[PDB]
Amino acid sequence: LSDEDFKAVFGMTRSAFANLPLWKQXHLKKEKGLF
Amino acid sequence: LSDEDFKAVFGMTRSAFANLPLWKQXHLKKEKGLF
Amino acid sequence: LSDEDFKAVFGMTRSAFANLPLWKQXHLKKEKGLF
Amino acid sequence: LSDEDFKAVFGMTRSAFANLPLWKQXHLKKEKGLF
Repeated sequence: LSDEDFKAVFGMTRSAFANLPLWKQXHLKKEKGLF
Repeated sequence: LSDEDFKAVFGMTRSAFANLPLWKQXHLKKEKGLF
Repeated sequence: LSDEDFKAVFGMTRSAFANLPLWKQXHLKKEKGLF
Repeated sequence: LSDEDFKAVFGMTRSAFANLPLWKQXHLKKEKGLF
């Protein structure tokens, strides 16, 4: 994803996302239809 | 937890829980604050 | 349900709902026909 | 890691992990700081 699209999809910075638990980073990608 | 307490806490049998993705079985355990 | 529609149906966010005891989260879903 | 801790963290069983290439099993450990 572009920076703009990552923001649009997840609503947080890449750094914040990378700090979430691994289960949640699973959940969010599934919730947003990315894999 | 005993099987009966597991049902009371998670709202499903262990066999059903086992058929959830491992990231979801992460989510639910964390939502209940348990193991 | 979307977070938007969840709040419209249950009168609270998923975060708040997740804090209710399971028997009550039973009650509410059964009362709305969404079990 | 115990098998239980492994599958909770990696989101897959040790058996599932073993299916992946050796360089990928490198990536998946190092991504979590677990090598």
